[PDB]
Amino acid sequence: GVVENLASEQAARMVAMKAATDNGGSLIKELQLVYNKARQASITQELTEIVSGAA
Amino acid sequence: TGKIVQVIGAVVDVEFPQDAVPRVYDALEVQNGNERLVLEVQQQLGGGIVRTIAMGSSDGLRRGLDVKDLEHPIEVPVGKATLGRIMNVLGEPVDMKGEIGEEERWAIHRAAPSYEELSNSQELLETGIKVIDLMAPFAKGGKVGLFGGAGVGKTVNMMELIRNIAIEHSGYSVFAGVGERTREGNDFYHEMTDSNVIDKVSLVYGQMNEPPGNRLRVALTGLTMAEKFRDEGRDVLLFVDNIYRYTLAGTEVSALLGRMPSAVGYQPTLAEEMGVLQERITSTKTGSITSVQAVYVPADDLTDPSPATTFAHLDATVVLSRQIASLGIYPAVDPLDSTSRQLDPLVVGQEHYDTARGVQSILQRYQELKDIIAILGMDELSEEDKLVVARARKIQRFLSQPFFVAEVFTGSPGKYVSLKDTIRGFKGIMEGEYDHLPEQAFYMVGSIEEAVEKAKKL
Amino acid sequence: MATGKIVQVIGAVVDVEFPQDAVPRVYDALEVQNGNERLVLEVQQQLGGGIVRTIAMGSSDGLRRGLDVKDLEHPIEVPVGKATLGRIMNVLGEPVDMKGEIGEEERWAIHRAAPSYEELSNSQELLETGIKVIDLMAPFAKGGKVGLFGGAGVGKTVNMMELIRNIAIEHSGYSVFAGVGERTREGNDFYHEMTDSNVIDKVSLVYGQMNEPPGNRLRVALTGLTMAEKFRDEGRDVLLFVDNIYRYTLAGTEVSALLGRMPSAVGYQPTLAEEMGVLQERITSTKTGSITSVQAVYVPADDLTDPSPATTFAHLDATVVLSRQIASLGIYPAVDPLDSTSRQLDPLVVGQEHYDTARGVQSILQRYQELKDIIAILGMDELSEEDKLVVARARKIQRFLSQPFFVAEVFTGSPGKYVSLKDTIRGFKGIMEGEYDHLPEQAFYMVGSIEEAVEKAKKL
Amino acid sequence: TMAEKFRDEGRDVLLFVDNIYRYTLAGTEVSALLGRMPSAVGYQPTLAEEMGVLQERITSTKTGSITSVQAVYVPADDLTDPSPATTFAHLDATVVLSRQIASLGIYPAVDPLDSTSR
Amino acid sequence: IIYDDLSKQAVAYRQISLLLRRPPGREAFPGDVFYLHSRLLERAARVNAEYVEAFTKGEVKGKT
Amino acid sequence: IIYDDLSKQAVAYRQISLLLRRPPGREAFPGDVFYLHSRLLERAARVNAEYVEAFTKGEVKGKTGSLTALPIIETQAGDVSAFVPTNVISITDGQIFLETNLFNAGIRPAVNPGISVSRVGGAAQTKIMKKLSGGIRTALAQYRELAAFSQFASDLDDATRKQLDHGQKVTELLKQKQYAPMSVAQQSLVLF
Ligand SMILES: Nc1ncnc2c1ncn2[C@@H]1O[C@H](COP(=O)(O)OP(=O)(O)O)[C@@H](O)[C@H]1O
Ligand SMILES: Nc1ncnc2c1ncn2[C@@H]1O[C@H](COP(=O)(O)OP(=O)(O)O)[C@@H](O)[C@H]1O
Ligand SMILES: [Mg+2]
Repeated sequence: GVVENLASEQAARMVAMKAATDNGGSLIKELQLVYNKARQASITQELTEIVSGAA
Repeated sequence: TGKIVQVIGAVVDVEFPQDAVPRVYDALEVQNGNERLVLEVQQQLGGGIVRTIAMGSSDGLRRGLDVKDLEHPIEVPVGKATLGRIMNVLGEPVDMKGEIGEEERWAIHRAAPSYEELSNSQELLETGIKVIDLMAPFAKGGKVGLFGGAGVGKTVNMMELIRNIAIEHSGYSVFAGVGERTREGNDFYHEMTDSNVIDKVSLVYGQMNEPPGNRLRVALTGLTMAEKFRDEGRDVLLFVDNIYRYTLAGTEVSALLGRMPSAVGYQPTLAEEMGVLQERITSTKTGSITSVQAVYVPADDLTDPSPATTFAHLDATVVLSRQIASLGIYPAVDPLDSTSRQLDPLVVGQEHYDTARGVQSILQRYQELKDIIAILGMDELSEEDKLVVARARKIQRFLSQPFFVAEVFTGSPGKYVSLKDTIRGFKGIMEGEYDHLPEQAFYMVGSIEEAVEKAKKL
Repeated sequence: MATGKIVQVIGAVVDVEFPQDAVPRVYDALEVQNGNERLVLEVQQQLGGGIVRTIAMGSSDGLRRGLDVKDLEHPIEVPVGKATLGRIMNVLGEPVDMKGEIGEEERWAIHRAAPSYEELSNSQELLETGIKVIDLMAPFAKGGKVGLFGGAGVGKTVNMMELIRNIAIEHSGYSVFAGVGERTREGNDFYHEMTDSNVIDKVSLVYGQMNEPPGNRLRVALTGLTMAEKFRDEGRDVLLFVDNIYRYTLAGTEVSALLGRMPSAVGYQPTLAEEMGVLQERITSTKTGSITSVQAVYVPADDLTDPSPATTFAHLDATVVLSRQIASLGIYPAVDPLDSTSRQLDPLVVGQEHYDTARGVQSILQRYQELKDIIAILGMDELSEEDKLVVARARKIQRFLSQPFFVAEVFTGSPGKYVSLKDTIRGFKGIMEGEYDHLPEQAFYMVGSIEEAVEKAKKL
Repeated sequence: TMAEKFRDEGRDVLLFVDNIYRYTLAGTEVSALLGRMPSAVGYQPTLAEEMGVLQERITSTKTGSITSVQAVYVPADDLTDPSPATTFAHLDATVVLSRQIASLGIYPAVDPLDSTSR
Repeated sequence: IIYDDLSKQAVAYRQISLLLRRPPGREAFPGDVFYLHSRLLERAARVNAEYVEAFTKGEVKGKT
Repeated sequence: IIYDDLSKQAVAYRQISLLLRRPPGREAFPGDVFYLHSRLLERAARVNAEYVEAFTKGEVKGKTGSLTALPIIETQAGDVSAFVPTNVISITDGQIFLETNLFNAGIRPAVNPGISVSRVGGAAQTKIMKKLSGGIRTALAQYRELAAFSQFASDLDDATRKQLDHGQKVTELLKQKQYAPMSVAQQSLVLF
């Protein structure tokens, strides 16, 4: 019984870590959209401040 | 006695004799085709020129037209005669009834009441809404603000508050629609007139179709009508449908007035324009104004200068969020951002205060786990922290409530929940006495009794 | 007779002052003697007082103030027609190769209006490229735009050469290659890779590369396009390659900054969408002919939301993305069947059998893509028997998407094949309907039609 | 200037500059007052040229030598905004101090794994 | 009535506005990009029979 | 002296600058805003007894004068990297950081001990408090270093479980109600 429970422990940790890898992967694809949105907003704000400040 | 010399969008420049130049905020008059157009001067440029904002359609204006200087500021009907009728920014009647039999007219630009005259009130006001009067109770004579993005419930919540406090209230009421839909104004006018409460409400409407100047000064036009009832000794309710449009109209005009832009394109005078209004909407020793203000936040950015500078001017702030409304949880109040000056052990009692703070603590602890739950799944959470999550979710659902003004959407009948009845339900959910009941037992129910009853049907 | 005089020179922006009634019209060309050689200026704006602001189509160093400027009464005009095939030209239509003059008879202005609403074709045909992967997974509309999002080392140039060859041979169309803003080395080695495959006589090359002032990189795409339009008016089906549309955007951003116009979305010119539209709206299928276009697209910062990709994707119909992986396995062409897309894949346009065959192979491959990871972690025999069949069919389909080009004979030795669409649909229905399960996956590789896969398995 | 006077006598002085970050902020303010068009993060356009005009006089000539020790505040610990980003090009060693180490009690609070020297 | 893209109308108005050197706001859109769509979409309305009578000089009775 | 929201004074001065058409800067703030806050905050000083005698013309002998400033700044969304906070953080002798996550989690006052500093340090403490606070600093330091594991607390060895459970308790000890000030004797007693 102990040895079977050990093999089940390994087989369960495997699927848990597979799901966690897939969830991290699906979370990168959101963090990167937020990142691009912030990059664009910063470029726009800086360049507008410069131009509309001059003259 | 003056000529037009420029017409840029909504702003008009007028040249007068050097010895007759109007004063700031005086009102001028022109003939735009068949119609008569009222201008309000904003600046005294040098050399007899004066720069103004048109309170109407600017199209059709030629150069060189002759404008007449009315020697007084914009003046609106005021008092008892303006009650149950709809008015322009200019104080003209906009329903098809006759004249407003006013005995007095007031200038819409006035100084705020002196610091000596102010008054403070701890008298709690009760509303039928669980989350508002648990997390952010507010008091008679105080300011309330509903912050939220586009389409999250900050108009439906204001109509529910009107229903719950305004009909059960003796004094008059004033409703200023600043830059919102004309459809909603018609719907509200007819709902009032069909329940015979219209003869207690004064309406002012400068809705989104109208050019910038009307949206710019309609809020002041409403505050004047409110100030009158206040100074008469009465106590008033003032509902402003969207105060963000008052500053958006300033931003639209600022650059034409020749003023260097500021932080995110906003006018350089944003904070002063906003203070000079919100400082005169207050209660005083001679009367009190109770005000609910919807505050749109652009692009859901709670750090944009316009909401950021408005936060300081409100006593109880209720912050709605799209991430909750997308869960079907209405009202979508965000309990970790709503607050109130009135949430103190002294004002609301130790039991209410402690329940509110416990709810905040639980929900925040649930927020802190949301990322580990996202990556590693919920089965990795300690048994103590799996109870916290289930109680947090039950609390999330129990803050939802059906509204009488939302039957049109959900069909379910509304509910009115007394404060005594809600702090008890949350004490119960937190202490665990309902910790054997499925979550969906708490979705859209009035009181804890109704939840234990709904659980029988699943 | 010259009438203007240079009055300002600032970088590439030159201002010239004409008599008050002789002010050139916008986009008119001007010329000046920049020492021992003439220089062409293109008008961009009319300021008041007879002053006009231009951009130099050349290096502006050496320009004094007060030089006389002659006002050509027409926009930049280039040579067009059969005479330009196999030549190399720059933005002004000057033979940049050393083989002498272009022997054209007719010259067209490069600034023109898109076909009117009632010139457009009242139908919607398809272009049979002859490549299996494209014709199945990403069909081309005749007169549409196709983006090519592959990177480097994947065969973009040989794919372009195969399209040129097939569209010249198996149709009767010519081709035009506009080299907007890319390395000179690639231009020279493309010229050679084409001259030694005999397709050079079927394409007209116009090159404006990274070493050119902004005006050249801006107008070279219009030069290429206005040669393609001359070929269209003859009634042909034409193919127009753009070497990088992103650099056509960036040259306009540079020019707009030079002119001092206010910046816009994320650093781009305010007229981004209109500059892109007035180009992309001239390559369409007309009642007389059609211009198809294959455009290499580069996405900045790996962001498909940046204004330039977002503005471009509004115009692309198809999209084929090349993959380093699919090449590593040895399958050429290296198109990725799961990322390549086309808005022609609808039953209402392409038919139900083609649509559902493509969707079939797509689902098969996108399941295999994860059965193979399950194999990578748990080993093969952990699978189910149903899944082993899925893998055994997916490997065959994946092999069958290879093809031998007439241009690739110099690498593979095998003779090039041109596969009609019907044959690709048959082959893939068969491989997916359970037919041919009895022959090995290497019988499909680099074969051609399935009727040749059977013959290759016969002798294996 | 005082250090250069001492150097020209054949001495080996040591010059301590109490904060480069505020030298760059003073440059930013002075540049904004004169109305020059700003650069990357509001920094004057001449940032790197002011930094070079300063740092290129601190050198050991054949007659004497000026050594230097320079404190440099890193705003928000980012190490990447133009001021420390532009100062690194001139330094010959960098000693990084961490508040975490200091909080455990062990001053000087130098981080031994991030400190470096050419 | 169907406006095929009120996102491209906003972009064309942004162009026209920036070519006149008007100070832009968020995402480089002008200040009045809200008013642009507001005065447009606020026309899609339903009107009572009295408006239809008064407008049409009494030719049309009772309809909305 | 307590300056409430020097970040509203900065906004009023920005308005005044932009209306006089002065060259804008970052976030439209003027160039000389650092020179606006600096010459304000450099007045909060302790002066030696000789300056006080010279000032009062000998009327007050042997006493130092002092003025303490507590300027308040508001950061939008915790961004210390804005024009106004990044100046006043450089001008002042310390920084008390109040955080909204701590405030929501029940930790009121909500001071962040690990990101707050006082450059005067122990010199401004009674010797009992200087003695006792040394152990609080290190307890909270080790707790902040171990906090990452608080989510995997069950796995830990008991040799560190004690450090983590002492850190949580000293953190729960620094919570305090509003308008309830402690005399130095009570604070020292509780920290002991
Ligand atoms: N209590 C509620 N029950 C059901 N729906 C609600 C409730 N409160 C708000 N909503 C939803 O909120 C949506 C947004 O309406 P509204 O509040 O007018 O938006 P805005 O915030 O712009 O005013 C409505 O369509 C409605 O379905
Ligand atoms: N159809 C094909 N048959 C054989 N080899 C090919 C084929 N397509 C590409 N290749 C190989 O891929 C390599 C990529 O070369 P090249 O096209 O010059 O790179 P890029 O396309 O990035 O410019 C070539 O060396 C060529 O040998
Ligand atoms: Mg609303």
